[PDB]
Amino acid sequence: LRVGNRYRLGRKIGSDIYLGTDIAAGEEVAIKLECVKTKHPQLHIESKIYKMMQGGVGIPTIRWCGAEGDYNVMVMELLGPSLEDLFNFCSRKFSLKTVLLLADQMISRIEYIHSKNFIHRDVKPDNFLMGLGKKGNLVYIIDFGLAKKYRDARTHQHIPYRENKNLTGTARYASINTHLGIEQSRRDDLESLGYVLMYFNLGSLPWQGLKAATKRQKYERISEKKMSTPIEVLCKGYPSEFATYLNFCRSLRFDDKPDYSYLRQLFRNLFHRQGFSYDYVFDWNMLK
Amino acid sequence: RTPSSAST
Ligand SMILES: Nc1ncnc2c1ncn2[C@@H]1O[C@H](COP(=O)(O)OP(=O)(O)CP(=O)(O)O)[C@@H](O)[C@H]1O
Ligand code: NA
Repeated sequence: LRVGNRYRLGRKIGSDIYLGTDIAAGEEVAIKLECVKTKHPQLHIESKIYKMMQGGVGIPTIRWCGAEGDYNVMVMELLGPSLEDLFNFCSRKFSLKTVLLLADQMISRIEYIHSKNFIHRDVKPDNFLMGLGKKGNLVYIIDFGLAKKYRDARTHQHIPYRENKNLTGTARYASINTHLGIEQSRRDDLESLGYVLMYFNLGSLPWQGLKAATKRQKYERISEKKMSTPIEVLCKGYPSEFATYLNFCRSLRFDDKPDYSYLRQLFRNLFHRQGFSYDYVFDWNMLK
Repeated sequence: RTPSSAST
């Protein structure tokens, strides 16, 4: 089918997102469709966030937005596989060098979003995608469905402290503050990334596959296990920088501006002591 | 996908 004059719809690449072509440019694109009648319209919200983010390194380009018969349509830059996909392809083991390469760009992406007055609130390996082609060394961040302003765009007034807030994003990677029902802020995006980096180190987190009767009884088991696992037990056998990173995130006050620069430099100093080069040669680049 | 790993 057509869309927006110059785009041809292909088959799904997940759920919804479809392969497309920009017929005029001769370039593959991704096309997100949302039925107009859908109960909870969010595409149009996601599109306005992507629009504020444009110009950002590792933010997908939104090429076209509009409605076509029964669907809202967002046409975007086509991105490669997620960090979770690549992790499965690498037998759920990343080398220390790959974790550090990823950590450097992922902290940068989060800082960029925060600089545009948003928190993501869904930091997980599935929401970072590698670029394709000339962008194949670039980590992108996607899925701004759960993102919100943490400060007024004009005054940079932070959102107020509030409690009794329900779990927003993913149980496995959520901050302890999120489990306690505290309003998410910049610190929580960075604390989740910390869990993601130790997930890549370990192959799983120690609060994965907890038996529970319900979804609720289960978030409660994950909450308890997380709060009862010291950062030095989580990070045992791995460079201290992973523990230092998480202790820093956990020490941040609700409206604190993180020292992104300090956190990046922690990992760069580790990277340099290991004698690694920033050559973007990830583990998956070695697959024959 | 596991619900512990699902966006909510
Ligand atoms: N611009 C893009 N280029 C390539 N792949 C993309 C893409 N945008 C999204 N994807 C892929 O399409 C799938 C769905 O994307 P989306 O961000 O909407 O997931 P989602 O919000 O529905 C959570 P879930 O995947 O668990 O249902 C994901 O697997 C993602 O990797
Ligand atoms: Na590469």
